[PDB]
Amino acid sequence: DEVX
Amino acid sequence: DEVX
Amino acid sequence: DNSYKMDYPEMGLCIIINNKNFHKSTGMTSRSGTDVDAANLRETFRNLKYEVRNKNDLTREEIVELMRDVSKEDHSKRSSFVCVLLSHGEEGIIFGTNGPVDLKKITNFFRGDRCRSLTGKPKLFIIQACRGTELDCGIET
Amino acid sequence: DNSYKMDYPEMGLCIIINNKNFHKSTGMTSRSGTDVDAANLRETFRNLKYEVRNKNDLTREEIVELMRDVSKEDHSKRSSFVCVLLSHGEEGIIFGTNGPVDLKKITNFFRGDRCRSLTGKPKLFIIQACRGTELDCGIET
Amino acid sequence: HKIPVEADFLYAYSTAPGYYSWRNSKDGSWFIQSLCAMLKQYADKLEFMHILTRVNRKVATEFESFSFDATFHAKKQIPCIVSMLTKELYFY
Amino acid sequence: HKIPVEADFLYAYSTAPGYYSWRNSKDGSWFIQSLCAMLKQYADKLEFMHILTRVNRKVATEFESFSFDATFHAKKQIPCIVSMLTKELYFYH
Repeated sequence: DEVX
Repeated sequence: DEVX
Repeated sequence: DNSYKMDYPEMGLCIIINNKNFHKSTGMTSRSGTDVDAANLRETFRNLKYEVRNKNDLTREEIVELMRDVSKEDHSKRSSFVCVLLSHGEEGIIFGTNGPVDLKKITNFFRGDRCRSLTGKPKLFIIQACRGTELDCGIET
Repeated sequence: DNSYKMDYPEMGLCIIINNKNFHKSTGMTSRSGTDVDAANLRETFRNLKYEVRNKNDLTREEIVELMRDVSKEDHSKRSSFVCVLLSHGEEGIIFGTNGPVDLKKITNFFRGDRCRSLTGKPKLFIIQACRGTELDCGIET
Repeated sequence: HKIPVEADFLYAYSTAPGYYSWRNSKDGSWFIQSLCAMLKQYADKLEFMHILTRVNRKVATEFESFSFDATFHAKKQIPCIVSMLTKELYFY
Repeated sequence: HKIPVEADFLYAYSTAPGYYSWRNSKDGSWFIQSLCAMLKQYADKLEFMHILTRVNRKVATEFESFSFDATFHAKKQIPCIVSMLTKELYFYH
């Protein structure tokens, strides 16, 4: 999981 | 007619 | 599981904030016609079985205090919550009679972590206010 | 007249802008996993009978040029228009590979007065991008 | 086991971001006039987003400003429905 | 005789104003995963706003972040449907  |  | 449960004992509150007259410092005009809206909303939401509370000409401090207080009520027996704001505005902002307040300040009182008896229930904010000063000239059909 | 007419000869275009690799002087990270989204969207919209165009790693100038050119096409025989943007963002902004562009600049090309062959037809923008840097901690249910 | 703290809100704005919103001194605001009419007609039948879509159509099609100032004359409005709802909403 | 120039747009945003949006490096973004799943399951039946409401529930309920950084861990997301549409939208005729 990563953020944009 | 009037604006808010 | 696709529709909100609306058969709690009460539909919920419908708070109507109706701001017509503004302090000179604001530079804002009187909002002729807004009492027609406030009366129409009170009748419409009464027919939907909401507990309507109308408030007139609230300062920005009174608006925040009213919303804090409502968010601290026990809504456990209510299906939903409705707030109608009739005022001047700009993008992200609604006017008290004496100046602007961020809409996010009002709605934050009802976040799922801050108003636990409304967690999972629909929270409806109906906003009659300007969001800026652009005009839509339309296009002929 | 309650539903849009979707029986024109073509459903319409589905433009997918898939930005994965950003110039490292922007400070933005590579968007691992975005090709999975782009392929999933291409298949989903192919099955809805849209004419899908996938574009990858567009600069901000390339995004604006693409959208201008698409809005200059004759959409008279198409029911609708879909644009999917997969990128980094902040509130109101989507990133080209080389920097930010206002979302309003992109969508303005399709206004009812500026893209006449889409007037009255639904214009769908699907936006996978951040809108700021707040995190939602959630509330237990 | 959690939901987002911003879930289950709906913001029914009278106008699009950046725009004025119109109010008639005799009849009330165009949006609230339209919202109350559509709730009165359809709240026992239609889901709320569909009622609000009919409000959008009514405001967009049936209203146009009349002003003695040309700058404010013949102008139009579209409301803006912002939903973070997770379920359909029926008022019955 | 006229319609607003801003009418008939729908903006389906992956996340609420001000917030990050989450993407998984193996499976794709939470919002696009959910949007494609709900279109596949419901586009031949439900109106588009009702499909997007199912997307909102899927993102809100089935996803939660996992991070070794506690500051980014156990976080949640709600998408944001912004409709200026004036009619119902069905993807079948």
